[PDB]
Amino acid sequence: GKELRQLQEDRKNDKKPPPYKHIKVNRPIGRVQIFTADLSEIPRCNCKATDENPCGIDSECINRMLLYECHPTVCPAGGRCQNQCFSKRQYPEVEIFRTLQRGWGLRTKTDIKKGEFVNEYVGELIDEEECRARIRYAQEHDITNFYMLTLDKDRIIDAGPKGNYARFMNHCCQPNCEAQKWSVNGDTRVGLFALSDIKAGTELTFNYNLECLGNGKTVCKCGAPNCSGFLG
Ligand SMILES: C[S@@+](CC[C@H](N)C(=O)[O-])C[C@H]1O[C@@H](n2cnc3c(N)ncnc32)[C@H](O)[C@@H]1O
Ligand SMILES: [Zn+2]
Ligand SMILES: [Zn+2]
Ligand SMILES: [Zn+2]
Repeated sequence: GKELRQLQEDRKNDKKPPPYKHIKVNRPIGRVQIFTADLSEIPRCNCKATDENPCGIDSECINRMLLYECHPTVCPAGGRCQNQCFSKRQYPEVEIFRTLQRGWGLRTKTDIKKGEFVNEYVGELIDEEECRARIRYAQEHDITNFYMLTLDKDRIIDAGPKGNYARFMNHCCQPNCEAQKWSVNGDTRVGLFALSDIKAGTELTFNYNLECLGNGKTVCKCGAPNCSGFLG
């Protein structure tokens, strides 16, 4: 391939990735609503303050089991609650690096335990009409990098213009992280969680599950033995 010879030159030249606005929390756009519930619609888990790790990765916690974050004024474990990861934004340390075939990627600077919260997939929250427009734009300009992930009907996260490090995590068919929809303070959020123990220096990947909007035709370069050929 003469395509490859090109990408070898490229990997040496581009020193920084294209710029984006680094945000902490989803930012709705146009008509897009964000929902809330009364505290009464937030479940109280089975954990106790006296437990060893109340609401932790390895506890019996029904909230964590059913992908509900605890509310700190509702959880019986109180401030000892280890199930407030989205709200608190404590992420493992990570850094951007340049791959050969998959643009910029993300690698951890620390060890990560199986089940650990790694990041939230954060961006602009846009509708289908704004999503179609941005994908049309990118097609007309030979752009193949998409950052769009559906939260629910007519609410799409675009980590492209605005987002956090999660936007640099490539698809793999043999991934070490997984995307999950959690209920947080009465609305949905997308979290990334380690499938296994990950060593410092390793790239962080997830199965896009064909949810990366615009990548429907894209050939997978993950290089795994069981590669599907596609971003799913
Ligand atoms: C959320 S971005 C990930 C970061 C991106 N690599 C960058 O340089 O900003 C997703 C895009 O990365 C590329 N990509 C990610 N995983 C890939 C894979 N396994 N094979 C091919 N391209 C991939 C595609 O262009 C896709 O639209
Ligand atoms: Zn609990
Ligand atoms: Zn709790
Ligand atoms: Zn693959």
